[PDB]
Amino acid sequence: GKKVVQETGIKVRSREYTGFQVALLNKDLKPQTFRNAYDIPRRNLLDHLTRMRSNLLKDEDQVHSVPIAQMGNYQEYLKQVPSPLRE
Amino acid sequence: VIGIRQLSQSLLPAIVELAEDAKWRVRLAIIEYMPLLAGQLGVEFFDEKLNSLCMAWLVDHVYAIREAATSNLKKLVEKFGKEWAHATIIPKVLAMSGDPNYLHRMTTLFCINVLSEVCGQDITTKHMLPTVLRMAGDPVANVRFNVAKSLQKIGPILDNSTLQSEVKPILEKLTQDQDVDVKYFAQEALTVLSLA
Amino acid sequence: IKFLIRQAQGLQQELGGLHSALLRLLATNYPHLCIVDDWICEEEITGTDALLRRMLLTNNAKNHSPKQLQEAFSAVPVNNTQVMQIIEHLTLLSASELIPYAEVLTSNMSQLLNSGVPRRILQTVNKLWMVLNTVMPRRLWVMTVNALQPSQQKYTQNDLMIDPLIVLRCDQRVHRCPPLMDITLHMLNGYLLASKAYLSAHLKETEQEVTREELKNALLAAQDSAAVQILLEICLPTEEEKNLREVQCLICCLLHQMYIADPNIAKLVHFQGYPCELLPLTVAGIPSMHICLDFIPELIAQPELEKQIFAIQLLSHLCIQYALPKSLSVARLAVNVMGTLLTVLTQAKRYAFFMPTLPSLVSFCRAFPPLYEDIMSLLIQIGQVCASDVATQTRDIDPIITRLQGSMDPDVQLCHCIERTVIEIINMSVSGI
Amino acid sequence: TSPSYSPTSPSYSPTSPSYSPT
Amino acid sequence: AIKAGWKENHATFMNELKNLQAEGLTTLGQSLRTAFDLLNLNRLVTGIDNYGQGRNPFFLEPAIIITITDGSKLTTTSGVQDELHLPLNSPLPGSELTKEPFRWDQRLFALVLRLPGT
Amino acid sequence: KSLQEQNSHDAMDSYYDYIWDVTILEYLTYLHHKRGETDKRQIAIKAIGQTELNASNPEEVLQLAAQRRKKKFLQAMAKLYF
Amino acid sequence: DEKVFTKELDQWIEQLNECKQLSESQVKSLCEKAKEILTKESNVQEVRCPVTVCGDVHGQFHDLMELFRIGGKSPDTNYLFMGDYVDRGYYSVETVTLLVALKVRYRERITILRGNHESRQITQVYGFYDECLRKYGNANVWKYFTDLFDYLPLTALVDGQIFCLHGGLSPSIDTLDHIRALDRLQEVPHEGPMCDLLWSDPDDRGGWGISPRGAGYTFGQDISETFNHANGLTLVSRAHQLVMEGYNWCHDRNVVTIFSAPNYCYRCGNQAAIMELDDTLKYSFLQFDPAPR
Amino acid sequence: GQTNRRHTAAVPGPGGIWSVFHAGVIGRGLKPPKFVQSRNQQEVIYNTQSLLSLLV
Ligand SMILES: [Mn+2]
Ligand SMILES: [Mn+2]
Repeated sequence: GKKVVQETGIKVRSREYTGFQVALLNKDLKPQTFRNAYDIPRRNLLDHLTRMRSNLLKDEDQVHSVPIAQMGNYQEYLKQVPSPLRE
Repeated sequence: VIGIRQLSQSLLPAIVELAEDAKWRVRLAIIEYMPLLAGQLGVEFFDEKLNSLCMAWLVDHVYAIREAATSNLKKLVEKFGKEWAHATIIPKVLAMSGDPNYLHRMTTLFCINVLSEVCGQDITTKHMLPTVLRMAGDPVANVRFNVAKSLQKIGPILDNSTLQSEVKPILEKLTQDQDVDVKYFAQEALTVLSLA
Repeated sequence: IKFLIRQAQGLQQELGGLHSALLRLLATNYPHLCIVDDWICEEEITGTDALLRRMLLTNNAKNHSPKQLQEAFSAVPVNNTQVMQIIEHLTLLSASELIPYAEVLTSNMSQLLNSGVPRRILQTVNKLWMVLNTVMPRRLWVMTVNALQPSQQKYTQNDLMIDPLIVLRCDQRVHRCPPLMDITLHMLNGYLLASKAYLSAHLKETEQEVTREELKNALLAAQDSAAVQILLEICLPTEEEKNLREVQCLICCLLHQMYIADPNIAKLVHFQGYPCELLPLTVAGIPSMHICLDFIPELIAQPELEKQIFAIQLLSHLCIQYALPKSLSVARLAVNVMGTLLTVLTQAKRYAFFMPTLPSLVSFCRAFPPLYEDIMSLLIQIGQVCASDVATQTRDIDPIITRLQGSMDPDVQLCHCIERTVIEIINMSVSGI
Repeated sequence: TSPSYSPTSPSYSPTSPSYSPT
Repeated sequence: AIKAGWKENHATFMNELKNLQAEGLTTLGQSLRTAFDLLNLNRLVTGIDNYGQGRNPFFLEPAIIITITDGSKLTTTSGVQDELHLPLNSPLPGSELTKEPFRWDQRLFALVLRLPGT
Repeated sequence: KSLQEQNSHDAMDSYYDYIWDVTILEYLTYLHHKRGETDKRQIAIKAIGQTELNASNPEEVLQLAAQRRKKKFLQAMAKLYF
Repeated sequence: DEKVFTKELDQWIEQLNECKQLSESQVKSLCEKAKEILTKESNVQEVRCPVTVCGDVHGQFHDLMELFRIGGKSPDTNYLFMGDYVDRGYYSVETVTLLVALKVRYRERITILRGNHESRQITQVYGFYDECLRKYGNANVWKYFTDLFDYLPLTALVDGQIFCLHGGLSPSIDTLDHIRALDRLQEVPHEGPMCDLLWSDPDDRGGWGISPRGAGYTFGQDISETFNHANGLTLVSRAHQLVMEGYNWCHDRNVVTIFSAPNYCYRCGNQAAIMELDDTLKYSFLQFDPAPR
Repeated sequence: GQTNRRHTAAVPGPGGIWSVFHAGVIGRGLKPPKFVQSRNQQEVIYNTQSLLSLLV
């Protein structure tokens, strides 16, 4: 029951000393643009600036996008929702 | 049952928060009832805070809001005088015709279609017309024919001189373009106004 | 508040602890008034030049009035010498008597930007604006912003403290008139701090938990970074050019002050990276940029090929400007990483990662003769790996026969780039003494 | 190190600071 | 090498079965050795294996192992192997009690895919 | 033993088209995935996935495909030298 | 001729806006005209932005009227409804009549895709046939609308970036040229590239897999990524799986599942979403919950 | 044949004390070129004739 995760490629070359490793992208990033600043690449900087300012002067992620089959769990949504309507 | 002022004052604290909330049905309900508050509370207080709410509503995501807000703005201009609108509302609504989005440029056209009814003729000719006419060349087909739709409604309010001088070239130009639908609206408006 | 605190600073003997308490409250709640560049200009000199000049030149200055200046100023283009004469006598006045003229100058700063006015008018207006800044900054900043909006809302103080980038939404003609760019940067530097204070107070007010605090911190970091980014965008030349040297110098000073004020801004602006046409400017303009050699090693580790390409390019100019053992210990790592990415990169990205970074290697060679054989080994290796890849698919130029010596294919472009770099490194070594 | 003291200068004798993945 | 155990449920088994990716090597011998090691571990843990006391027909642990493969040449980081050499080193204690890794109850069936491209 | 080392000088990626044996490509995919090089792991996966070769064809097509790839490789190889 | 017919169509539009279905002869004349107006569009009927993409409808007329209230009236805001607008609804006939009427009135202010549910077999056993027989008595209108359902396009392309199709990708299909070469004048076969396009869906699996629906397949993250690379597409939009937020991203911002039929079957209670792309391809999102009845 | 300067020069949903309208962009947006090859039909025949003669 333990998953195996690929590691960051460590490439010390004999042509900051002897222990360096260029990072390898990990799919499970899920960057928190709101909680941290070094995300928000340069292009969308203005958008995320305005959006964070609004969100504050008025949560961590603007898009939820649950990939689970939970999108089709109308049953669980109903159990969450109260409905005492009975004839 | 309860005079305007009593309940208006009672609800004034919560109007602004209620003026923007999740559901849009309640926003529509408010925007429908605001002009009574405007009349009750006079020009000064409305310009102090309510004007901002009306202007914010003029660009709401939903379309029912936009339309209802423009209709309500129709009431406000006649309640508070033509000069008041020419002073406060016109410079902003008319300025709203330049953003990259086309939705707001459609909102401006609806607002012009509505206000030109109440705002007399000289003000419409020297403020509204020039912009509407200059918008005829917009690359967006939607606005391109909805401009003809607006001209159809606004034509009766001009004087024959202004129409035959400037409107006719724009309308005949619209017929020249390639989009069948805008061409049909151009022909329809041309025949309705009997300019040719 | 500013006027009173200056008066209290002047008179310290009497007011026992009031001066200390007031200054604490100012510096803690109103940081957009404790900007050293503002208070330093107050001390002027002890040269008494201003005093002696004023005592003998004010006399009866034919009773100049705000309306008189306004009259002349409404037709300044028709008559500029009148305006020159009026403001020349304005400069002598004390910091108080100038307040009545705040509206006249600030309100009508638009047409100053019009071409033709000798820059003496602008310099004198800048000096007057600084004098007024030393007295009443709060009102003055709002007046100036709403006067320099492009040709029109009336921004408020509370509005600007929310989104200070509103300062930069000004007439594009501002970005090419040195004296007014100075004032715009002053406002920007003030209002960024003001925004920090405003958010800090607002969160405490609305608390009626940490998530909010680090949201505030993230917002402020991004806000400072964006301000720096638009400033660099200003330094970039516009296509029309293809004055700017003075504008870039003023922006360089401002950026230097921000960088000294906080390092994290240095670490964030760079991890975002900025148009690399600017490196030759900033590397020299901002003397406090040597710090980058600290975290470039961290930067290169980032997966994004864009970030790595930027890192190597930056390191190129840093090595030229500074030649230190740390700089070389990082330049070696740069070449090792390039060798590694050579092995680990498909061709479609090999082109996109090697074409805009190879001209960086001549800079390394210029800086460090010791780090030379590795450079040449990597260059020949990449050259012949690209050459081998060339034959795999038919080409129309077939650069192989060029051995005895437009929009082409990527690999041909890459080979031509390597040839140019080798020519360039040979030239730099021949003429490098 | 010493952002304002300059690397070549006489020496005086006597909350997320990194990328989220990194 | 293992994805779903006995205590695991059908939901987890489905998840792991579906979410698989193909990036390993055809180490059929090692994989079979691991599977049989798990099975024999379970069978000695149960203790129904009456060594030195005959073989009990009633004591049964019927298991069927379906392996799926293409039948390609066996691959190993050392190189290609033309014969199925099941490793003889058994870190699992008690293997010596039985000559073969498997027992009489367990049956193995192999599916070999041979679908033509066209 | 040759693919193992990291000192390649022969445009290691572009040549995956010519290789036409499934087993060596399986080795390549394993090596790339282990060393963490996805941009080439995907190329290897695509090369394997190509329908031309499947190790189960009636071999009439397999021999022709191997011959064609040999021709292409030797032609490029001859172009490279001299 | 054309002018008088246009005014006549206007009366049908306003009447349908009042939930009043047209006469059988009017339906016949509408279907006949629609054949000639849909024959001229290839499989990938390209549509220029701006646009307002709308997900599954399943013929819920009150919901569609609220959707018009939200997005805007059809002549103003261009729309790209995606299929499944004929079934599991008590006003399916009215909904489909309104959609086809809008399409015929305006050739390019709207465009309707073909969902899995618009075929001869499915409608017979999922209500629409029963609804038509109950309302119009006979099945003449049914054999008109089922005939029309074949002439619909299969996929839409927005400014060469967005790819809108009801179901999803398919192992047989690989490129837009294949879609263009597919022939649509055929009731959806039970197995084939056309079949799967209307029954595909996303999943967190990878590779492929038989769909539990019994038709089509289920694609994985890598499949969508590879297909997008193959053809320069940057985002695929489908609407076949019911959702809650109304719009959900999957495959790391590669496929958007849209659903614009709130409170599915009157009991799910799910919200509904609508996507809209401005002229500069600046996507947004709106959400809603069915209007009071 | 076959930036931030401008972005902030107009921004903020025209409200300023409120968020921005859209929730993002799907990519670069508006693939610009849409460019056609119409260099010249003529004399391409003659170039083809030259190549064909060489082949013959
Ligand atoms: Mn459906
Ligand atoms: Mn469907």
